[PDB]
Amino acid sequence: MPNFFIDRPIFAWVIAIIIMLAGGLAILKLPVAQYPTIAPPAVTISASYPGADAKTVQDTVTQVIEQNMNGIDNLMYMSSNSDSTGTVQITLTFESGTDADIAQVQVQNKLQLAMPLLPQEVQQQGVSVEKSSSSFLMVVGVINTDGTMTQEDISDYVAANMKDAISRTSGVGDVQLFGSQYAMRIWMNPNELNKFQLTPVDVITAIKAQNAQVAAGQLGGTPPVKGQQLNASIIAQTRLTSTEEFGKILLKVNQDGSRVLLRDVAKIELGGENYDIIAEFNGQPASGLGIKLATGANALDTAAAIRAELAKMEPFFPSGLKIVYPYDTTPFVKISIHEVVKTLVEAIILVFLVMYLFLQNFRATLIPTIAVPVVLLGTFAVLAAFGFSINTLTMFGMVLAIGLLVDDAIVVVENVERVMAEEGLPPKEATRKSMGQIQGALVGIAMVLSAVFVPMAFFGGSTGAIYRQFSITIVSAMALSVLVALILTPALCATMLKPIAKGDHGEGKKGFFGWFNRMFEKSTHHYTDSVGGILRSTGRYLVLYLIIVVGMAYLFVRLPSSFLPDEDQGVFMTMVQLPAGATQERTQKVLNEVTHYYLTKEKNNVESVFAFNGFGFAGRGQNTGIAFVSLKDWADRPGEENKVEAITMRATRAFSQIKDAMVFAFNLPAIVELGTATGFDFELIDQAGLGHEKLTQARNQLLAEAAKHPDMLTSVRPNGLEDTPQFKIDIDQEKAQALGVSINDINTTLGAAWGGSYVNDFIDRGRVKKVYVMSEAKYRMLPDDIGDWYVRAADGQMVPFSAFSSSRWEYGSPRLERYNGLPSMEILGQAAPGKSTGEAMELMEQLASKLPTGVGYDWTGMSYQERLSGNQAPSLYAISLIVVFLCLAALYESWSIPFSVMLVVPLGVIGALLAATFRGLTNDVYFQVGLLTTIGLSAKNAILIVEFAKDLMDKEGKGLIEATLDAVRMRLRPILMTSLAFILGVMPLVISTGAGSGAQNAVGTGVMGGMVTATVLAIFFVPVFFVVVRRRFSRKNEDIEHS
Amino acid sequence: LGTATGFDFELIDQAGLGHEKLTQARNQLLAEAAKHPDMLTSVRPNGLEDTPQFKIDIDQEKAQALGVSINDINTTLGAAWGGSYVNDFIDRGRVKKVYVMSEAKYRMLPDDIGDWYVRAADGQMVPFSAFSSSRWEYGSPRLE
Amino acid sequence: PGADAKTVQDTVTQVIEQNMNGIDNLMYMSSNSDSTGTVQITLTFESGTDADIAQVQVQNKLQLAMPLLPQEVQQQGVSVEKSSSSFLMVVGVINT
Amino acid sequence: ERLSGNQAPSLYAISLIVVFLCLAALYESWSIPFSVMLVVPLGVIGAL
Amino acid sequence: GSDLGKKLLEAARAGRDDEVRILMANGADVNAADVVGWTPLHLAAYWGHLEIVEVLLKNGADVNAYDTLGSTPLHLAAHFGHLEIVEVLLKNGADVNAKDDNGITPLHLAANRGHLEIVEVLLKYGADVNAQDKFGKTAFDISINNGNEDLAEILQ
Ligand SMILES: CN(C)c1ccc(O)c2c1C[C@H]1C[C@H]3[C@H](N(C)C)C(O)=C(C(N)=O)C(=O)[C@@]3(O)C(O)=C1C2=O
Repeated sequence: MPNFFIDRPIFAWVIAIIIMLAGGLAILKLPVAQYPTIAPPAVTISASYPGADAKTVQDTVTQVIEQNMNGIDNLMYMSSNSDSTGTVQITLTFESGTDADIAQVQVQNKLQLAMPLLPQEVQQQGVSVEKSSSSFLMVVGVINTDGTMTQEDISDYVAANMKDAISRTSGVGDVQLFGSQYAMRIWMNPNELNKFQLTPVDVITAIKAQNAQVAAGQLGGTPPVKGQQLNASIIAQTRLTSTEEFGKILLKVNQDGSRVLLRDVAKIELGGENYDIIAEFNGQPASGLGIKLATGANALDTAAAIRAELAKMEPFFPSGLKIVYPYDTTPFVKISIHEVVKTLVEAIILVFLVMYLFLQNFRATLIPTIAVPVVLLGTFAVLAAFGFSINTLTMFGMVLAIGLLVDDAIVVVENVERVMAEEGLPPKEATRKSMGQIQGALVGIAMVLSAVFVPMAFFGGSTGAIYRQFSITIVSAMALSVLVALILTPALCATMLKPIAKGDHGEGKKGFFGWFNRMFEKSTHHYTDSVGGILRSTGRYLVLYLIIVVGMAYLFVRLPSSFLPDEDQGVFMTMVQLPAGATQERTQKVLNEVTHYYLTKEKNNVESVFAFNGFGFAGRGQNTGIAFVSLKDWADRPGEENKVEAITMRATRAFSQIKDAMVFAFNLPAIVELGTATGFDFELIDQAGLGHEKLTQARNQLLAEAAKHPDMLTSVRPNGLEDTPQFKIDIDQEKAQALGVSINDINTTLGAAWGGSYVNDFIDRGRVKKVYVMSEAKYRMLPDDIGDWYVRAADGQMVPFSAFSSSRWEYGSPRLERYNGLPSMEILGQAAPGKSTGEAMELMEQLASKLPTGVGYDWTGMSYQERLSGNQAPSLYAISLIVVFLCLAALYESWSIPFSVMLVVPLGVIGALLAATFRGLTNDVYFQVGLLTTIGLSAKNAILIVEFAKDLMDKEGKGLIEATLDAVRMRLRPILMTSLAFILGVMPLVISTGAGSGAQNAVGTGVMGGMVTATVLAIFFVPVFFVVVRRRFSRKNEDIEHS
Repeated sequence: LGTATGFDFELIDQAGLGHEKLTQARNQLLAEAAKHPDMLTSVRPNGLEDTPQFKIDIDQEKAQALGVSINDINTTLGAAWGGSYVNDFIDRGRVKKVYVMSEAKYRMLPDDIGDWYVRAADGQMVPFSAFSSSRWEYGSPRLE
Repeated sequence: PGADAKTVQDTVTQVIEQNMNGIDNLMYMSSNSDSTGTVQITLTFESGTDADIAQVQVQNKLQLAMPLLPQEVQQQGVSVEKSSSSFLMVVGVINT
Repeated sequence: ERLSGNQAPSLYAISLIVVFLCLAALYESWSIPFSVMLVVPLGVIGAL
Repeated sequence: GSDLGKKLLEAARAGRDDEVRILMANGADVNAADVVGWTPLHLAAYWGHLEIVEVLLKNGADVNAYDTLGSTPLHLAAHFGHLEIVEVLLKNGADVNAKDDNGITPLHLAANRGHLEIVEVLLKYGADVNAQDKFGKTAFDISINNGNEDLAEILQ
């Protein structure tokens, strides 16, 4: 193949250009996203029961649905919570690789069979089934700076005018409204109701009858009478459209003939569907949209498209309406693209510089400058071919592939310059000879590097999903690099390089280069002199090699492992938790103080605070809240002290004084769709029918024990909420029957007034919306209000609720949890400093085994994956070792010589471990992939040394020492050229601070450390490997030259 | 696929302007378009124009005074004039529908409205003319 | 049955339409509601969309709005069909 | 139409470029492909 | 409430005896009540923390504190079967005939859940067996409604 294209340099250029064309086309068409799919696919069922308590939600909705969630393919586990806001979410999580559209469809079909069993009020709210493991592309907030709109007004505008256009925009796949369209709110007055002998029952009946849309037939309808001349629709009652029309609904006509209108017993207003959440952006009322990326969409395209769509709506906004963008992953993605291109552009410059320093002509310099971009461009086409996207991981895969691509270019070009100079051969003929020396090894290298990088792609779960991105990127780039090194670079060597006079090593040049050439000739002589002396007493260095191997194992065992570096993503969260029974108003003061702090003591760093009163990440409730802090651009935040990690610690410290609440700030995870990754995720499970109180006791027992091993476990805590006071009201069935009060009128009066009730629909400015009846707030606040509500008996007398009811305080749950269908309590935690989360997990199970009979446990989330993917790393890499060995055995036609390559593996690893240990980094996935590329390069260097040495013995007859010394002399320069260019090319990654620097630091420092020791150590050690392995496995004469 | 010749335009109510205002805007655009016959030709609505309909108001006060329930009223009007699917029966082994509707001659013209009686709580038969009024208006036979 | 256009649209069409989001590869949606009591909502998907998937996703969104529809509309049966294929043949049946 | 008018020139720029490249490999020349590609209008004028 | 009041309430609910004792030593209000009027004694009676009940009473806790609906720690202990706590409360002067806003007595509550031994203790300490809640019902009425024949006997 190289010979064919040396004689057809334009055919070679044509293949290169078609490759570049295919790659450029892929770049204009591939999806771009921050991350590929990494979280296991999850489907969430959401339902709402207005006015329902947690236990009511769970026992009428959650359990009914859960009992039908079987016979679903590839389900890993199921979890749910049912809470005091009337909300249930059931999350089913599927194995990695499950088609999420199939999983959703199967969940939906099982759900739809339980639907007729759910209370009608839950069915009427709509039970949604959504893919919930994807994360937000962006969060749009909406405010009115004129101050003229409540959050309900803003939400209605967003629901009616903005939400669907957004949903219709190119690349959007889901959209969540922060609030609701308007509902018609009827706020009942129990004094006025009683005055007219009425109840919420009669109000609800009158609305259904007088807010109706009646199908009435036609004049002249079919089948018609003969001779009919008129056909026309009959129009009877139509939905009401205004508060005025609702107010004149006729409840009753009194004895004197006077009229009781709905507005005589209720206030009537457009309002929200519910009022649990107060949303504020920098302390002003707000609504908003949470926007998700559609599967396989381009995230950059969608964000731009969303922003254009909102720009085109902006003229038709009511005065003051303002769009804000507190969250958007697009900017961070652009920094990643720009930092990766920057790294590529400057790695090409550095290769130019090193190529010129050593080969001293601009023609040789052009060839790597051409071949590397051809392979990178072409690599995108291979990614397009396999369905992958441009994301953070594939892009860092390519910067990691620079070392291998640069090496292919340097190895080809440096070897032709050496053959030319050592032999005076002309370009065309020196390239033919030089390619003959390296071509077989380049193909064996491609196989060997496949066996290094491909087994990665077979890790399970979330980690395998990440590795798969690196594995496919690096292997595709590597394969393409070899193709280009057998096709384009030989043809470019033969037609662009100019001859070198035999024996000329530039030692007679003037100026700096002549000094360099005389210094580097001297250095090579010292080097081969040194290797010669080392080869005289190989045993001493075999002892030194063992010292290195034991030191690597020692360093490896002590380097903490982790998942992905934290990043300053420009956004963080601050949690607000108030005591039991604390009210919305009390939580709002704390959020106001939190908001004030960020916009005051962090003015330079903070752009906005999006505060949500009514939910947290422990749960929902009036005593819970979250503030999402959006920071100014990283550019305007120079300094260690102005990064998320530092702002977060200052805030938490400042909030330690807040006495009404627990207030904590913290960073986002690197992959917010996956969360934590730090620690374990334990589920305590009621497996007899022990009930909630016994489960809490067992949970408290386990928590107490855990706090008594603080050397092993730390911060082991419940994820959910504690029991809170509730008001238990007993209806006396006997007294109700005696008075002639029906229980349906009783429970409907209590529920509609105190919880509210969805009656039916109305039409507001052309759009269908809900009607809700509820008591006006002042008659539904405290236990004494109970007695102001009257129900009408069969005999027509009004009976106060106090006549047939009693009440008491008790404790119960604001949020019930279930795991795989059984009552459960989730416990978070983490291994103590310097301890393994794998061993912390072992202690947890031993403590758990002491709990009362009927209590059991299970692991979920990141901990579930661990217990199903720890046996993988040694066996997957046993496989890699064996295949590398086999590939090497074919390349060299020997069972023993592969050992002289494989023994270089610890030489790069010890420098990587050293660089990560010194810098206090972890064994994370970026470190791991860098390890394999360092091992890759180091193995490639040894393969060519050993190939040159073995060929010198085989086809030139040289004895062992002369062949080894001569191979090592020939390979010194290209090994140093690649290593100097790559080490320099990766330096910006090691010292990077700012946007994305957590990832760059991680790929940079293990690679730079590994590259240093690999090169310095391998150029002395693989000659030793080759000599001792050749001497140990042999028979007849091979120390001496032969014919 | 259909047509392929020409264009296919959608005029859209994006505030809550309502159907009458949308028709006006549509008529405006159609008039302008007919004033560039060198550019556009045969630009026309795809759908239907508003037609007379019979608007019948039930007086809630008179119904309550007479003791006639609104459900009996709307069900009598709807079942007689529009027809109603009641339940299923079996015809030669196969399940099929039952429909109740007025015979045609009692559901043709506005004067037929008053021949329909609803029974009050006190058992008296009350004609529809006692608690209803009606007028002609215009509305859409087909909303898009 | 017996519904006028506005009744059809405001009790059936809008209720279903408001649930027609979160569907993959949708290009646009159109509907008409008429004096015969009939509504047709047509969702049109990008070329190359698997029509069996598109139908299944539409059906699943529809089935969530079903409990909100008048009982008389539910009893008639709400169909979800692939409507872009054309007639192979039309058979007529007469009695001479 | 409003999503597929920009296609005909760019899709056929692509076709031109690849034809050129294929011709350049066939003849081992960057210039000789032009003596083939220039026949394209000769059939088009008769079709028009 | 105030500072050390809140920590004592949560301490009594969680059953943390040493910490209850420590908060006592630091001058915490034994009779600190939350929003619904529950004292530490309420909390410890409800959750069944016998030792905390003793420690609170030794330190002068109102044995007859009532919540905002009139219920006392004896109601809670009698309702949820904590016999030893019922004896400790009565020994320390708990009003055996206290009525909540519904006219409900510890005897009604103990009877309603069938805690036979608690019912005998309360009777021994002078529980009015004919006491009536707001609906006219006695512990006996409760017993026969529940079909509890043993209880029905004991309550004459
Ligand atoms: C987290 N989430 C999306 C937010 C954020 C801020 C908010 O201010 C709100 C939500 C949830 C939305 C859901 C909507 C829902 N719907 C889309 C109208 C809804 O039916 C309910 C419900 N559970 O009844 C709401 O709470 C809701 O009306 C609501 O009040 C919300 C709300 O106030």
